[PDB]
Amino acid sequence: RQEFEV
Amino acid sequence: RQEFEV
Amino acid sequence: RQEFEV
Amino acid sequence: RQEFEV
Amino acid sequence: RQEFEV
Amino acid sequence: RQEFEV
Repeated sequence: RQEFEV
Repeated sequence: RQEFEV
Repeated sequence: RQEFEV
Repeated sequence: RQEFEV
Repeated sequence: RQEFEV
Repeated sequence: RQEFEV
């Protein structure tokens, strides 16, 4: 899965 | 912390 | 995973 | 401390 | 990992 | 102390 976070 | 996974 | 932090 | 991983 | 600090 | 690692 693709994921992004800060 | 920033992170990214494809 | 790619990650960045300060 | 700043860090980066690809 | 790449890192920098003062 | 300043430090750097690649």
